[PDB]
Amino acid sequence: REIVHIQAGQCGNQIGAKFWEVISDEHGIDPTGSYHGDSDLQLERINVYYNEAAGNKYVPRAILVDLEPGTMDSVRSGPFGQIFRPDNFVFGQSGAGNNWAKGHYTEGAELVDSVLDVVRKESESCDCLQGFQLTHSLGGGTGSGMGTLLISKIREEYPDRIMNTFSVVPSPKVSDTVVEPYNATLSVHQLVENTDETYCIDNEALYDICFRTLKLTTPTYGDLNHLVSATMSGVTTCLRFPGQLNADLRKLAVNMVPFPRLHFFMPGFAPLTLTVPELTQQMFDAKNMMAACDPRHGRYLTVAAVFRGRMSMKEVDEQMLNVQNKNSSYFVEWIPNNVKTAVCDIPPGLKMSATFIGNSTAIQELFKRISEQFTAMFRRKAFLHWYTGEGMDEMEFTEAESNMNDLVSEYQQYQDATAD
Amino acid sequence: MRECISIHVGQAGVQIGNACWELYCLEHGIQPDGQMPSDKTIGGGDDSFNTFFSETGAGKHVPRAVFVDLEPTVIDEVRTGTYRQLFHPEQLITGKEDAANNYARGHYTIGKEIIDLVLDRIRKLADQCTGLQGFLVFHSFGGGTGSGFTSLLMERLSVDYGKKSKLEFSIYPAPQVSTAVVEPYNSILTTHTTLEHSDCAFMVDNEAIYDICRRNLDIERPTYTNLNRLISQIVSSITASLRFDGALNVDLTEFQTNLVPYPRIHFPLATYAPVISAEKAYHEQLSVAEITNACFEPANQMVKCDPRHGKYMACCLLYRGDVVPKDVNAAIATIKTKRSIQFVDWCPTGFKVGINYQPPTVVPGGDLAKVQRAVCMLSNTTAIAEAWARLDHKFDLMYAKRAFVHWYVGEGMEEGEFSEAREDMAALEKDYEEVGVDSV
Amino acid sequence: QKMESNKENREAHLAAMLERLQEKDKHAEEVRKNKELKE
Ligand SMILES: CNCCC(=O)N(C)[C@@H](C)C(=O)O[C@H]1CC(=O)N(C)c2cc(cc(OC)c2Cl)C/C(C)=C/C=C/[C@@H](OC)[C@@]2(O)C[C@H](OC(=O)N2)[C@@H](C)[C@@H]2O[C@@]12C
Ligand SMILES: Nc1nc2c(ncn2[C@@H]2O[C@H](COP(=O)(O)OP(=O)(O)OP(=O)(O)O)[C@@H](O)[C@H]2O)c(=O)[nH]1
Ligand SMILES: Nc1nc2c(ncn2[C@@H]2O[C@H](COP(=O)(O)OP(=O)(O)O)[C@@H](O)[C@H]2O)c(=O)[nH]1
Ligand SMILES: [Ca+2]
Ligand SMILES: [Mg+2]
Ligand SMILES: [Mg+2]
Repeated sequence: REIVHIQAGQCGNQIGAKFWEVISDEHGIDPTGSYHGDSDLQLERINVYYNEAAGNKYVPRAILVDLEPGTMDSVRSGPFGQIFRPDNFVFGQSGAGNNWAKGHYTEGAELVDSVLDVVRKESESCDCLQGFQLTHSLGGGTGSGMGTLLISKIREEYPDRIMNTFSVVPSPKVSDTVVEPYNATLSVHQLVENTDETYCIDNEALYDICFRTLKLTTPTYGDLNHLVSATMSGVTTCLRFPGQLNADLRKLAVNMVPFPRLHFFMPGFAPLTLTVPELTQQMFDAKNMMAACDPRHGRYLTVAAVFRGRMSMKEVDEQMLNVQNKNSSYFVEWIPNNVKTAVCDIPPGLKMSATFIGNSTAIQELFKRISEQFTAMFRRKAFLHWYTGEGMDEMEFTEAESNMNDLVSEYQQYQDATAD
Repeated sequence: MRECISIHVGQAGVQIGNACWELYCLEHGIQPDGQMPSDKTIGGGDDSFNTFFSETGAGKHVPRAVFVDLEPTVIDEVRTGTYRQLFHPEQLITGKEDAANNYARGHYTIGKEIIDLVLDRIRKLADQCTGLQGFLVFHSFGGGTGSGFTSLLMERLSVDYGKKSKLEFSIYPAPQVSTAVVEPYNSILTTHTTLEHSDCAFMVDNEAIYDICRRNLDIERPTYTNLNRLISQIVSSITASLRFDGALNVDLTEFQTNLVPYPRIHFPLATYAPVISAEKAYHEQLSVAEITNACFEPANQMVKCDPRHGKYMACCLLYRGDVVPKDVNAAIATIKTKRSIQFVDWCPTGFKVGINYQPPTVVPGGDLAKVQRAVCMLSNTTAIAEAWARLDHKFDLMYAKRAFVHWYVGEGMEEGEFSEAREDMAALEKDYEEVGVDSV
Repeated sequence: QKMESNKENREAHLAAMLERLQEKDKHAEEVRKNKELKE
């Protein structure tokens, strides 16, 4: 039943707030938490994401975390800012200065206990907690360093619950902060061991979609986050609306994760702002992927496709069979029937849309790109003193690099594997 | 006397139970409140319908049924739906957290928390029976609850009721309506653990029913509601001999003597006719010969396989409605001269026939035409082993790489249970080859 | 025998997960101590 949402750091809180705006609109919840919708389908699974309060108010099961108050003041002033529970705002004053070690070991460790107090309060009043979703970036210090610390501490107290992340991967095309590859490699080392499911939201891919496809000469964080919120609405549809397939976090994980470490998903969306054949072709197109990976450079272990809107279920089934038949080389033959399809009747300002979740061995392209940028700096020990200054040793960087190179090798192993 | 207790496990088991009990109420003239005006014996009796229905002093006819699911949302629709008054609240049992398509969760982690309560509620039904015959268990192979909780329950029922008969209706997975990649793991684990605990299992291939709905009822994209209405007609044909009287009526136990030559060889193939739309039935009366002929068309089978490429060990015809033995015997004589019906050399070739005079019923808003006569063929054929071979192959593809096995190991299962289950299936496939070889 | 073997194995899977998480908290004490003794 219940999911507990945590948003950590600037990126985490900005994409977190857009997530709540978008799904509050879909469920007919207004900024004061009152239900003013027209369909019983909107309320049937509302308790997954919302608590019920006095006077039939709906309150997001959301915890807002940062080491800096600025971004959370702007959330509180944002359109749906008054819907959040005031005691669920947990912020320090120090900031993390894009330093993973400050988030994970020093400043973040000081703040984490008061975050856990709020997590425990939200968890204790759940009829039957499914688990947790964290929104954060891997390139900064708070979302990256404190985000991964929180995951480790939550897992210690709720080890039998599912841990899901929306993890924004850094790109030189969007930030010119040069230590992002250090912070991302250190974060991936944590995520590989301590999450069940990670949506890889690549700032490289979002920038390229905004630039090449949507013809935006100068993409802002606003433009990037429009793609993120559409994706996040899409990949949580099956959790939030009555339905058969992947209707809870554990069932999604069991369908999507064949080996515990290979839990990094490439999300996709169509259309980018339409007939069923066109939705289906577009949702599988490299250009519609929210991770900068060519699926034709690897194989799909598992896929979830979610169609939204009024359309022919017969046409969706035929087209989903057509894509698998025509592209059979790109689906591993040793996981039979590895593509599942859901259709939800409620569309997101569109008549119809398709959301794609892929566990593809092509995700190694994202990790190799981070690995290349990590090495270029680490071989000259560039800016390391900001990390050793917080008590870290060089060896912890060597281990993070090896574990991420091992993850790449493991995707490669299952890509080359054969049934006979 | 001769009571049968139904147990509906997990979503598929529960939604199929809803369709079966709705249909039984319509067949016996029982209203959604449980009242049956035609029943003159208030608060009890030993009529044939009392095998499946108990009676309260207030004239309510209550299914001898338990519904179990590890999450509440499917059973909550029974609790608030049209037939909510039919069932006492204690017959409808729910947990909070489902088995997440994981046999290990259904059998061990979540299942252990509710098994003692379920056996308690079943004991309460058994204690109201003067001569309990046995249990009918409805479940999916593919779900975590349908697979793992059913296995646990069948083991516990063997302990608490010894050799009392246990019959299964088992939903075999199809890709058109499947919800989990691991269904083949769940199917083989539950088949292995249940096989010594079950007397007779009727497999229903969702793909066979799906295709019959598309081809014969012109449903573009069948839902569970479409599949379940058709499944309920086949279940009703099989249980009709327990629920109705008649001179030519042959008890299901007597068919079972013929259908099970060896304890492990207990999987009959069901074939049902006629499945026809109202628009096609209009001014087209299907005779005894036509519906009997249709039982030997593979496209009408509940499991996809080819009996023309295996051997019969048994053939039973269960007729309902306007059918007399003369027309049956002429139909059979015609079919013998024309069809690929090869028996093993150790089995007699006679078809065993039952006739129940009460015609088929249909549910309002259904897809099936109301017909004057119908037939269910139960055959014991070596061809049913094809269905095991398909599932075993999918199991082998995934298991060679240990794909998804960590989800089972995380819940306390060992690899050894996987290889033991798979070896039991290999030995079952081999048993089906051996019984088809000619005697020396 | 099956329900005992299962309970044992599940408990050993969880105990090892907690052993790995307790060593991270041990390593984090070592890092905050290394920072102190650097200053
Ligand atoms: C030069 N336009 C300002 C750029 C700027 O403000 N940025 C991006 C800062 C915040 C920044 O992250 O600097 C990074 C380096 C970087 O990306 N670039 C652009 C940079 C930045 C500087 C000089 C440079 O050399 C020419 C370069 Cl190349 C200027 C410096 C040294 C800023 C240091 C800020 C610290 O805050 C007190 C810090 O945020 C840094 C932090 O540690 C922390 O604990 N906090 C460590 C881990 C960061 O590694 C670094 C150094
Ligand atoms: N014919 C039919 N098949 C169904 C129905 N519901 C589910 N199935 C099938 O059953 C399998 C899935 O198992 P379910 O019964 O949904 O799962 P469950 O027993 O509730 O188990 P968990 O949900 O994992 O706890 C798949 O093969 C589905 O296609 C139904 O009403 N009718
Ligand atoms: N897509 C997206 N990326 C962001 C946003 N805000 C920051 N980022 C990215 O986040 C990384 C820096 O992390 P940030 O969240 O700003 O640092 P923190 O506040 O210490 O967690 C960089 O790669 C930025 O490009 C946002 O609103 N949207
Ligand atoms: Ca009576
Ligand atoms: Mg920032
Ligand atoms: Mg279920």
